[PDB]
Amino acid sequence: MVKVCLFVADGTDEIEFSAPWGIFKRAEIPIDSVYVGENKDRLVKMSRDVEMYANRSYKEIPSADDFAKQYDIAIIPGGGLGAKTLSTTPFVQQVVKEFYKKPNKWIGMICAGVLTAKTSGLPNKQITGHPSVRGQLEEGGYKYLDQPVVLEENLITSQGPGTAMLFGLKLLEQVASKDKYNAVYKSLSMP
Amino acid sequence: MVKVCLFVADGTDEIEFSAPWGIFKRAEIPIDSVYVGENKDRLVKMSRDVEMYANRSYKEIPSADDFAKQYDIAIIPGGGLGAKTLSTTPFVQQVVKEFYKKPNKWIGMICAGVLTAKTSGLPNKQITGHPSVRGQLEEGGYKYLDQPVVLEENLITSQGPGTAMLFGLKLLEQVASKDKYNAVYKSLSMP
Repeated sequence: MVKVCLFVADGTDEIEFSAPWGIFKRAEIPIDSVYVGENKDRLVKMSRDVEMYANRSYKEIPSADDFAKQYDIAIIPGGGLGAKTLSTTPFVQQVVKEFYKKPNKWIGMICAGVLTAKTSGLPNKQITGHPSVRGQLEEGGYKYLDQPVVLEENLITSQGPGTAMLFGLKLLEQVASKDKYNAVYKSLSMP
Repeated sequence: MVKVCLFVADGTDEIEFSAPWGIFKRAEIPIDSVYVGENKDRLVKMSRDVEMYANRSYKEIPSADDFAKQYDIAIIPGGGLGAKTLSTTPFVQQVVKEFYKKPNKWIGMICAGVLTAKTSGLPNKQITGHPSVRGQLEEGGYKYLDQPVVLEENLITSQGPGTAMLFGLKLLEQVASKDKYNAVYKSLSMP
């Protein structure tokens, strides 16, 4: 059974957090929110001011190697300020570098969260992200695709709050059986 | 200054709460989360286990007339348990009945939250909701439309987590200038 880590920081976007969270919960696949921040109660101020608790602090996990024995999917959501913090945290970079190209691991990044590919020195060729980070990614030698969701190797990237459902679904698609994926998909009333 | 109330209860769906929340926040339109439930600290256990503080408890608002003095838009999200609670709370029904067909008031319901139209006795002819409540809506006499969003008078109804962004947008469209609406829309990277 696959387990998912949804990273979260102060300033993480509520929509981009909620889509993969709700999708993996519907799929009955374990998922933990893992806070990168200093609040000792794991209380998070989200990008648009929702105050919510995370399940864990990243300080509970000693290394990317230990992280990899705990989780199979690592998700880095966006929101301007949350993405800045996540993309500049050495631990998150180490996890991303460790997971990349592993046959039993997957990475998701959405909106400004995709800056983590660049900061982690990932060598994928093609990518998407929020149009506001397009310049930054093309400087990193990435070919930017203007579409909701991109997959290269085991890195799923996505554009923004409007694509967070498609992003969560693409991650689920990698680990769910056909019947589980189809059932979850059908339950969402996708447009 | 348009002022939005996003109702929330234990068991409210994370995705359907976060979409209108983030959209109105982007539009710089004031929005409060207003909790209906037993928790005296406004700590809400959401449908898929997120624990989040609401801004207010509905108990702070002495009547539906007083609510109408404070808010112009009332939003009722889904999730099975959350919608059961909200749809069966007379305060919520009273707000919905008061707002219906009133100039410059708006009501939004999504997924199982649409049961509030039936419990409030709203005389709109057409409606949508989650396929899971399709029969029950039909039983109250509504004509069900299989499309993401239905607008009738000043009632916006919508289907499910997959349509929560289209739902939040349709609400925003009624109250924002075309210029503001287009800017918010553009920022979301809608597919």
